[PDB]
Amino acid sequence: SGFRKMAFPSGKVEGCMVQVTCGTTTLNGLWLDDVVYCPRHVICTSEDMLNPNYEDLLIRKSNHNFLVQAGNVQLRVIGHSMQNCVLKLKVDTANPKTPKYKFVRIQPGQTFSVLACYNGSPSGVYQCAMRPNFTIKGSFLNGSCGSVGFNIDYDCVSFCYMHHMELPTGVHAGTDLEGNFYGPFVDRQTAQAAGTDTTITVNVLAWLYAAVINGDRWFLNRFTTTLNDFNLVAMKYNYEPLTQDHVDILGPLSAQTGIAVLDMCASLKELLQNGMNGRTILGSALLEDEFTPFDVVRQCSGVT
Amino acid sequence: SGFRKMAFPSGKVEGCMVQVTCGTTTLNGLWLDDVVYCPRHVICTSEDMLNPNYEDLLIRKSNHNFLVQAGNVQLRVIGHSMQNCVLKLKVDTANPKTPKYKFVRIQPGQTFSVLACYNGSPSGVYQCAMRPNFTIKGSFLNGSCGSVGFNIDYDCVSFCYMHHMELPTGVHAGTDLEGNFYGPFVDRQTAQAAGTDTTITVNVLAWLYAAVINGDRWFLNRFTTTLNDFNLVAMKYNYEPLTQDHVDILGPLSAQTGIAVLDMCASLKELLQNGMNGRTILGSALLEDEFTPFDVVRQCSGVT
Ligand SMILES: *CC(=O)N1CCC[C@@H](c2nc3ccccc3s2)C1
Ligand SMILES: *CC(=O)N1CCC[C@@H](c2nc3ccccc3s2)C1
Repeated sequence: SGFRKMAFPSGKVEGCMVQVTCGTTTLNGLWLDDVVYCPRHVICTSEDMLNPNYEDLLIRKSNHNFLVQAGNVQLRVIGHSMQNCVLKLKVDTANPKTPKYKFVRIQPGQTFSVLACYNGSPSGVYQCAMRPNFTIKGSFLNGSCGSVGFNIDYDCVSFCYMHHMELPTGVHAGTDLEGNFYGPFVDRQTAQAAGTDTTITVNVLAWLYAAVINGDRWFLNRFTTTLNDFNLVAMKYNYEPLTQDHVDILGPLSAQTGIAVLDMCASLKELLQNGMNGRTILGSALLEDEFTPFDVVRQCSGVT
Repeated sequence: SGFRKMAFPSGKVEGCMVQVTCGTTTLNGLWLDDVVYCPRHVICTSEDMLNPNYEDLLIRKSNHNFLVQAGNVQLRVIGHSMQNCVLKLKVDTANPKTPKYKFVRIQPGQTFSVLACYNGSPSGVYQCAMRPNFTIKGSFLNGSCGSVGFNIDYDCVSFCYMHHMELPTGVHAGTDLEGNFYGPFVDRQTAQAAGTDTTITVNVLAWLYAAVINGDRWFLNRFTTTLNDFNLVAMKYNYEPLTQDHVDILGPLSAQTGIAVLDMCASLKELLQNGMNGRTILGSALLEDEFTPFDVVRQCSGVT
């Protein structure tokens, strides 16, 4: 029993984190096989942080201008390229701790763990979601760039995120590991406004199921609703629309708890319409939207 | 910017987790040097889970009755003893991944990371506090026993907790790594009621400082108070008393933010007396008490 905001063990990703220095700029890299992935803004000289032309900036850089340090040993860079907003540094040594890995672009609502790093040294691990406005509400100081988000499937690390940006509102923008930004964000020191941070309705429902499963049931009402009706209420409260895909994905939680998805929808509707009245659900005064259905099943079944 | 409930990287503790089987009972062990630490209730045969005499139960056990599996290789047990509520199994092989480690008994209010494990395989990592009633609000299924709580100081793992018990109210009781339970709990299937789960006042204050530091300032009031006055209010709201030690420990946060500790006390008092009025602080509708002052400084300074 008990439900916790839980990250994947970080061990496999700790073994991949290196320091990358270009001139006086230092941030974190990801060493997989003989390639080190890092944000290309490592090449920005504390001056061109406004309107960089990365192609032109890069012409001035050589293999030997990129300093890669894994523990307290330097890696030899034998090649470098730009793919979108990342640099791939070819090193002469394969990372001996390279786990089974993929690179995957996640959708909004998807949760992942972040290993926050400084000078290639990991400092902490937290659980995140990709927000519907393609930001993440991270924790990231200066030098945290190149820190990565990931999911683990048994022994395979799916890398979904690399850290690049803090928006002036203190939320976070980053790329997949092909260096394509999630959302409309650019690696440029420019007014960039995030859109509406809507609540991930499907994740709230999974977490309401997680609560029932752990004994917190006070919010279970006598009512049901329809997808159309529920969705009028969602719209009003800045909740993402519920699709038949969301209902299908919740099936197993529905099954295990014997609460129809649409019944749980009607419970959510009342909690939105009436608030918590000073009560809590799994020790929270608001509705948590950063556990997926897949996350709840994992933590309510002890998957490793 | 951004403040997150952050665990230590789990890598160093992942490398210590093994499976321990006695008869048909399996749970997790901690392999440091040539010793495997596990909860002694590994010896309870799905029947004596009510009134075990561990000394007598243990007479019937031999070195070869304890099956220790590290990855998919078995360790040879060359000795076994009981220290309080843990077993120490001497194996013939030193753990090659044994980090620098201590064993430390923490005080209530102290935070630590838990690597939740099943059959010696780690499934997730979360941040905890030792509650003033000496419980922890964990997430733990069957087979999670022997999962450990820890702090990391640079490269030294201070192990503070080993998991043993779920109380009938779904909170968690465990031992330090000398096998002494935190609080009055016993490794026995018996009515055990936890006491009053009070709020860790010092941790709430640190987290209010963390908020100021991250831009959430709406709750900063025009008032101050005294330790005595504030403590009348704390008492009424089931908050732990604030000592001069707590004030001293908050000094540096006070310094960095230029908000006197007692001024922040008066802000807390108003939030207790008036509630949140539907607002949030660092994306929370209640007052978080599971970040220590030491935790805030770490995450608001990028320590690795
Ligand atoms: C996020 C981090 O740790 N960084 C440290 C190295 C330089 C820094 C940059 N931020 C920007 C923003 C816009 C353009 C260029 C750069 S470099 C990233
Ligand atoms: C917590 C866990 O994973 N366990 C699995 C192995 C046996 C189980 C026990 N619980 C109790 C409680 C009271 C007395 C004896 C035992 S064995 C622990």
